[PDB]
Amino acid sequence: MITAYIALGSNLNTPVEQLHAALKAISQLSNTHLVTTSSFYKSKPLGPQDQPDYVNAVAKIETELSPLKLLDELQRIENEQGRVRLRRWGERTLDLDILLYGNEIIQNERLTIPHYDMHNREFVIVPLFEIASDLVLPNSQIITELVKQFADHKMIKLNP
Amino acid sequence: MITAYIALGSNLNTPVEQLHAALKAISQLSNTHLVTTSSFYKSKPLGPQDQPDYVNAVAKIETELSPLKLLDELQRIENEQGRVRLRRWGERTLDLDILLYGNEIIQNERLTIPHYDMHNREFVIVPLFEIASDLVLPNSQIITELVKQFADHKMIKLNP
Ligand SMILES: CC1(C)Nc2nc(N)[nH]c(=O)c2N=C1O
Ligand SMILES: CC1(C)Nc2nc(N)[nH]c(=O)c2N=C1O
Repeated sequence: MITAYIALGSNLNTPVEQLHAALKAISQLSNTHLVTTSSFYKSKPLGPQDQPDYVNAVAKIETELSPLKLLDELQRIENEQGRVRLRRWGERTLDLDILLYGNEIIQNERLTIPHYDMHNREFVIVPLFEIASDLVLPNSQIITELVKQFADHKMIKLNP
Repeated sequence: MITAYIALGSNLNTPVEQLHAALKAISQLSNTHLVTTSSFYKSKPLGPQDQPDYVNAVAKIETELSPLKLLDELQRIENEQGRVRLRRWGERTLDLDILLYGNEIIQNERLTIPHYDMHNREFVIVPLFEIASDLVLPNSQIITELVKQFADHKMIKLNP
């Protein structure tokens, strides 16, 4: 059984509701247990600025699903939740991304684990640090170092 | 002519020389003029940590080549300079990326301009800021703001 980290984001059609629905669906996956979820953070858009602010979170799961089966399931959840994206780098009702799959490094046709650009994203690293305070990444970097860059972030920690 | 910015990176086979050879090739392109280049910066790898530190720079050119014709020329330079890349996110002799092409937003199968993840890389924004401190990005963000996040960077600015 492996510990995986999933990043969630949305800025369209009631973002908080989209995240709650996605978390419920993830929690119901066969051979998967949702361990904990970070707080929801309202963040400034990365991309064109003429779009709504995003609501972001990171969920921790324990699963027996292989990397590609977990991907299939996350894509199924996005599809059944009616995922819509209005433009590249723009508005989307929901995005589910596998940040980490154990300590494995998977870089193939369908997967990029880890995806290092995501470690430069405040709305990914701050929530991850909240639920995995002493995490050491597959490339040997430590979460406490990575979060330094975002110490002065202006994200709003929502409730609920 | 259009003012374009090109990011340069290398961590193999004498990075400093790979960058000098690339800059020379760029300066020699038809309908193109190399205006200035930033200093070269030695930075920690973004990705696996078992690879050498990278040497990075950003160049400002004025060109009449279309976005795709510029891309073809940059890829031809990479090929003619024997570009080698071991694995995804790994070591490479040279990478030339079009960061900005005027104030245009080009998002197709071959181009991603701007590429917002690059705005999160200390090794692109610090040297970009060095040569264009008044830059206003296509999404209207101002470089003076984007660079604040990298104020405490540990990159080594090299001589000359
Ligand atoms: C377009 C892009 C990069 N911008 C984002 N911006 C923010 N703040 N949060 C996101 O989840 C997010 N996701 C995306 O997919
Ligand atoms: C693999 C990746 C993202 N890592 C890098 N890391 C650094 N520091 N500099 C780069 O130019 C660079 N280029 C790449 O292509």
